[PDB]
Amino acid sequence: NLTPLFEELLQQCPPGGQNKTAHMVSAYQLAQGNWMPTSCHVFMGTISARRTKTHPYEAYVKLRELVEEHKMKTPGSSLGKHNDWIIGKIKYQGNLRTKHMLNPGKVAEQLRHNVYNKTIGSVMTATGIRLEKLPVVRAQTDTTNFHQAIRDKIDKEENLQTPGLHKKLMEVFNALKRPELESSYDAVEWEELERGINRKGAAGFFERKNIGEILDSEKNKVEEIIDNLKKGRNIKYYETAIPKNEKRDVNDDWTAGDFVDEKKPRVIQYPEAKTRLAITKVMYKWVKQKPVVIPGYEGKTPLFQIFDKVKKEWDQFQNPVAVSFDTKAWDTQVTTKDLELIKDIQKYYFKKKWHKFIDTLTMHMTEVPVICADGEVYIRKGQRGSGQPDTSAGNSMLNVLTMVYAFCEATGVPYKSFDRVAKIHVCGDDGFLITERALGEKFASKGVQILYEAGKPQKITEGDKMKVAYQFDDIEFCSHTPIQVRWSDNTSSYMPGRNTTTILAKMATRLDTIAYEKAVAFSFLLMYSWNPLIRRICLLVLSTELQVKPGKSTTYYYEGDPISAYKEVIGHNLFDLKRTSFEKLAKLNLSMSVLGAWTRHTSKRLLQDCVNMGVKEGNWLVNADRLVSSKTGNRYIPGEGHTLQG
Repeated sequence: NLTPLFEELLQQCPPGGQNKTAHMVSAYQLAQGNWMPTSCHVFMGTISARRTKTHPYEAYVKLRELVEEHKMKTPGSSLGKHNDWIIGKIKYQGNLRTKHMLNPGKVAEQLRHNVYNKTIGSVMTATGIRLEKLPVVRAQTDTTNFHQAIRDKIDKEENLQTPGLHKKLMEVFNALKRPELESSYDAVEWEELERGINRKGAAGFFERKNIGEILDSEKNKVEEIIDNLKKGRNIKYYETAIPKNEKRDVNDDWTAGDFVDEKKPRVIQYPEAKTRLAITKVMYKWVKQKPVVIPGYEGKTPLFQIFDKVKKEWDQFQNPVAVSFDTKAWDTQVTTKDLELIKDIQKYYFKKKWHKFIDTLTMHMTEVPVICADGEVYIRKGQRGSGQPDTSAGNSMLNVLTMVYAFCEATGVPYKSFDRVAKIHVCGDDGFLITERALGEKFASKGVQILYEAGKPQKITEGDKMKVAYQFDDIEFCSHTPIQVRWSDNTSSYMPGRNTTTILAKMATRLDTIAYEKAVAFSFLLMYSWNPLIRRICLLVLSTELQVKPGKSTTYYYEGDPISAYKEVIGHNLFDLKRTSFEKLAKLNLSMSVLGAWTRHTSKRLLQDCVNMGVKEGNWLVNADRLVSSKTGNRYIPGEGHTLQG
């Protein structure tokens, strides 16, 4: 009966190793009684117990007392010599009130709003969409809640992990390495680096120049950093902490969608622009995954392609299920040992001449001086800073290894046989695996405890089970879920679905012109053309002032005709989309009704606005909508057009 109470307590036990010298009993065996726990060090959900005529609740109280004794003993740490320089910049005593990491004081101070996209937002208002009923997106936070987020999320000790965990994770890696690439990676030239780089990439706290200014004028400074690291010499490594959606919350690289910003931690932590340049120039091939050596890495997969790709795997199983990865605050769960495992993997692929570079950078990353925007300093123990160049590749590989390990240990499948029974997909900490139902359910019921012991605790859920999808379109990935559409050529495919309320909110607002808005409308049309409401808002916006070209600040833009650009990447004309999955559409429209963001008139008013425009003489983008054209009697004839990134 008390099995759920024990299962909960086992998730508070310190991870331990296998104990052959004693009896290792589970939460079920404990709940049976006649089992006296001798220590709280948990291994695969089991602890050492003595056989001694014990009542179940007695065993529970002994285990709990053991956990509290252990917790009431697990200490301040010496600062590394290579971090001493930051103490020299301290001017005032600190007020972060951190409990588990040093707050040595505050350095001297150094020298964004959510506004409507007026055209997009007024098209919505014109149809009776109630903007003020849409959820809040891109919220900022004040200094007081920012420091609280630091105390809540970052101010912690490193996770304890199963003794010998990283040896096993390296064994998993050896089952998926690419030996033809061993010791082959070298730095890239400035020209290749500058091709894929956001020149607006943010300056660190002590920095004035952004990525582009440094590239134009201080390459020697970057090269000095590279040289120091290459020879194993310390650099003045630090990260700057800002609240999400602050002005310096800028992505160095192109992103596949706004989901990347949305999954960011509340606390953005990033190295200096000069230092990100130094890291990226040398480690380019790893941090950019050129080539892709992380199995299932979808970081480069456009969101309008991902679910068609995944459905082909799904169709190959007899009774497939998908098990979601749902780690709590992943970046705060990355340990020093985790980082050293990734370093060893990077040294596998890089030429030996960069091994000291990788050693020294990783050392700097194990104990990081972080300077808040307001000047407060904390010394972070391990973890991931979300603005590190290695965030996507390092987290993705760490996630793949940890999940393969956890799946194999839950199911009995050997590491080298994972690829025979399951397919994995990751984007940083986000992801899932597809496997046959029996294995998936085994993994979902045992994985919670195993993943906790591996230092990647899962979000707390019902009966401590990982989320299982029993039908393809219940998969969740990159904040989206598959939705099927029917094309006029008697085929079906999948698009990235998401709640209509959320899509509207993201489309309607930005953080601090029509050229930008038209790029947004095109970007959203590539993703959400399955959604008749989004589709028609997009077509109206794209109908605005045909003479102004789309801006290039967002995920995608079009050269020439946006309707032809759509066809180029989607594979059909917009006009050939004849049906969207009825059941899934209703699911993703529910919150429009719950929140009152629309009324019984909204869809017809938007249709009628499109028809009014499309019946008029001329070549109107709105007639690319199959139903609109059916009511207007006119079609859109596309010119030439191409989809571009950036």
